[PDB]
Amino acid sequence: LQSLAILGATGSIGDSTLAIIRQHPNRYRIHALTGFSRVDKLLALAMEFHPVKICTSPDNYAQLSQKVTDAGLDTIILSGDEGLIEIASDEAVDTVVAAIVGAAGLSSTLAAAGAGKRILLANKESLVMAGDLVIKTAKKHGATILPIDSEHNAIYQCLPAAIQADNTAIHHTSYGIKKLWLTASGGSFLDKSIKQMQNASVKEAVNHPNWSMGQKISIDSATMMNKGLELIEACHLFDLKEHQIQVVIHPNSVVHSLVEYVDGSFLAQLGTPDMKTPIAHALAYPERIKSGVMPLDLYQLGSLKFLAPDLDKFACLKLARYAARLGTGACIALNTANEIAVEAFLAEKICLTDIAVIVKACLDDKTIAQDYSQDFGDEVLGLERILTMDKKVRKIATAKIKLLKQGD
Amino acid sequence: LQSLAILGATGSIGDSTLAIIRQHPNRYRIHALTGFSRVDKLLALAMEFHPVKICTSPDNYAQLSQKVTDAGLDTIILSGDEGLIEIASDEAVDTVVAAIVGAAGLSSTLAAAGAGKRILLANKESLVMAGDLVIKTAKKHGATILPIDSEHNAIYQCLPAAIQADNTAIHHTSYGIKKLWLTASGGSFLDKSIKQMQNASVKEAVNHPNWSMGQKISIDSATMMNKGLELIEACHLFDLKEHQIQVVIHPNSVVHSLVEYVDGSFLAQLGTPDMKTPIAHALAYPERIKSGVMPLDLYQLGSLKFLAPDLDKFACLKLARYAARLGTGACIALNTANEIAVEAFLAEKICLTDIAVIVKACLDDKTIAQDYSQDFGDEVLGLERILTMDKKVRKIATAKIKLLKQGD
Ligand SMILES: NC(=O)C1=CN([C@@H]2O[C@H](COP(=O)(O)OP(=O)(O)OC[C@H]3O[C@@H](n4cnc5c(N)ncnc54)[C@H](OP(=O)(O)O)[C@@H]3O)[C@@H](O)[C@H]2O)C=CC1
Ligand SMILES: NC(=O)C1=CN([C@@H]2O[C@H](COP(=O)(O)OP(=O)(O)OC[C@H]3O[C@@H](n4cnc5c(N)ncnc54)[C@H](OP(=O)(O)O)[C@@H]3O)[C@@H](O)[C@H]2O)C=CC1
Ligand SMILES: O=CN(O)CCCP(=O)(O)O
Ligand SMILES: O=CN(O)CCCP(=O)(O)O
Ligand SMILES: [Mg+2]
Ligand SMILES: [Mg+2]
Repeated sequence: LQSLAILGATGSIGDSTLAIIRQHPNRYRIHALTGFSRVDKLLALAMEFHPVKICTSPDNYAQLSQKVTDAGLDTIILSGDEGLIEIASDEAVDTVVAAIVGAAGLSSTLAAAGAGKRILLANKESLVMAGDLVIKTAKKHGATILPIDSEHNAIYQCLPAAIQADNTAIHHTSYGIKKLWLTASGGSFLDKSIKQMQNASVKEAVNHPNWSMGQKISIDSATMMNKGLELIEACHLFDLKEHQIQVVIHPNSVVHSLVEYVDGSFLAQLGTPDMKTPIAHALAYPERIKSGVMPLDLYQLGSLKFLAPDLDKFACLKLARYAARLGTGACIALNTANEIAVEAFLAEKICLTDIAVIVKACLDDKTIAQDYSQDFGDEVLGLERILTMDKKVRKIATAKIKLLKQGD
Repeated sequence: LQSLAILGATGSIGDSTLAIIRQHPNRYRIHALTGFSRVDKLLALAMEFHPVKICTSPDNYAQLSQKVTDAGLDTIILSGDEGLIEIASDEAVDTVVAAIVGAAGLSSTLAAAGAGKRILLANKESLVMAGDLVIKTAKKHGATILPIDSEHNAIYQCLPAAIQADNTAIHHTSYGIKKLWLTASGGSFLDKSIKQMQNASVKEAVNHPNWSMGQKISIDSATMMNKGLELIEACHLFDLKEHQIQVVIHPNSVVHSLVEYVDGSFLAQLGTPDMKTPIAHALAYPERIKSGVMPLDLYQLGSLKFLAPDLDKFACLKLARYAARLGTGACIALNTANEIAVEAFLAEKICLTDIAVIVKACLDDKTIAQDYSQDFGDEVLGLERILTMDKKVRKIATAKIKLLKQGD
């Protein structure tokens, strides 16, 4: 039985993954499950699946160990990055589902790559932060990356077999891949003024017309930073530069992305917007399996809309492409500044529209710019340099926010 | 150089094929080209490409041989089925593009199958008439069939590698194919009353909003018999029964068909409606090549509409599925009665809406029904039995038309 370790098991992507597993018992073994703050949920999950290991936050280590023994479970409890890395590199784990949010997922994804694991990547921030190093390390050590991100899974499904195996084949012109097309819902402020976007409450920003997701990706969807990060993710996943990857607004969230070929064929994946489809595809690959989604009814669709991105209004997407052109240092600055600004938005400290301001200022910061030319792709010193650069951006983005609330 | 024989070179599909060839001269050799009534066009094509053989109609044999020698060309002239069969089975021919319209294309397609050729099938009537025999014969003799028909080429592009090679693999549930979805423009009378459909002139029926095609497929598009024939073609091509193949109206002619998988993924081919895309894909397979189409601009699409087929209004599609369920005898009756009724419509003898009447009456005819149980799939006597049954249907459909213009 394919052995599974699920990182970020307590969150949104955690839920859909687990929902597939419950439809397919005796196909997968659950070896490990991780959470951070939701101890009780993690416990509940441990009692249900009886995993060999689980990992929680350092502040919940003791408490969770006590509850686990009180429940009479044989399960090992771990904590912090330490435990994630152990689980990600664990010898008895066949497949790792990387669904931790944000930079926090970086070390363990990198560890699964280092251990030659089959990796199901939801955690898009870890490739924005360290794409060169992640991919290099995977190839070096024989790890496989299947994308879980909906768009990237669509693109992956719509690419030839040879290129799924080896992303570099995309540059052989026989295959005739011309460009990739990323679809974006345009989030909940697509048909709203800039005025209403400033005034947005958190409830308005966090809720999405078509998708039910984690908090952060919800805010990113509203600002369109999500597509920005997806732009960089696609770059590393399919070994392209930003010029080969374009973006179309599509509010229905039915078409999930396209690959354009030289003969004029656009191969696309369509589906009801539900992460169980991409997750199910990646779990069973090369096979397929029922996912438990309510399949798309083509008779009841109506009009699928398409539209050019309004880049004044969704400057995050502008900035993301700008950063993609500058390389990894600027992609770290993009991502981390974004994490800090989103935290500030959710904490009712800035306006939704200030997220773009903060992120520009950090991209255009001289102190940050100085780091834009290091070897973040170095297999021995690269990690240390990404984590250091991350700390610096957190410091400056925070300062930037303080400054903005008065004047610069 | 891949050697090419083009059957139906003077027609619509002929034009697009040839237009690709002119963009790729150092890639294919033109070995043979065929036409029927357009002698001068065929001659013009012979002077341009200098083919080894050409074939025309029996009544133009002499005339065309005279003009060919007067032009100083070394090209052999052939005529009738005789010549088509010679060309289709010619030892120096690598690939055959079957783009003759109607049952007329049957013997030569069957001959290319019998000779183990790579075959690019536009000619959908020959598989409606003799699908069992064609496919059996191809597999027996090692012929390859790539679909040129737009919908089938879309479906083919959206299917896994293993199944492209071997259509039978589709029944292995690992691949998780659930059903196929055929898109239909709904022709030029989609948003018009039944009254206006009766009164339709030939000019109204023959012209199509999105496609420029031969006369017959144009009338079939207007009545939706085209999708009916496409339904049966898909059945034999991808080895399914009609229940696994469904139909959606899509007036924009951008999405050209879909394959639905068990996880909820719909893989689809999108493109501007232009047969150079499917033709180019089939010619270069497994590679790809520029086709000379103006590629789809996603920014300028607007609304892609989808809708259930109105089956009272497009009874041909009802009748086609009915025939598909009854098997080959009834598919011959469907197709041939359709040929005869379309000729009658174009000759200003029946109303557009009478095409469905005629075709039902022939499907429900006792004299025809008696033949619905023969072995039209027999490798030694099957052909004779299809051609005989064809002659009978032509006779009865004609009578049916005479009767209808007075009363039954
Ligand atoms: N539909 C979706 O939700 C989609 C999500 N993604 C991506 O998948 C990833 C997960 O997103 P999503 O599930 O929405 O987010 P959630 O906020 O719902 O889930 C986050 C998960 O990671 C854990 N986590 C949070 N902070 C830390 C930390 N500092 N250290 C270790 N673990 C932590 C959480 O634990 P706890 O909650 O127990 O504190 C939870 O298990 C993201 O990278 C997102 O961009 C991609 C496409 C679609
Ligand atoms: N876009 C399109 O046009 C599409 C076409 N198809 C299919 O492709 C095939 C060709 O259609 P299309 O190109 O539109 O039709 P056309 O009417 O343009 O062309 C028909 C071709 O076959 C020849 N032909 C006609 N009658 C006979 C006969 N009795 N014996 C031998 N040859 C004959 C014609 O020669 P001549 O003209 O010199 O008489 C011509 O070369 C059809 O099977 C159609 O269903 C499928 C999808 C799209
Ligand atoms: O993979 C799924 N998502 O990233 C959710 C997409 C929301 P968006 O279209 O507004 O980026
Ligand atoms: O392959 C191309 N065609 O069959 C032309 C399609 C016209 P329709 O959608 O009305 O059948
Ligand atoms: Mg996504
Ligand atoms: Mg067609």
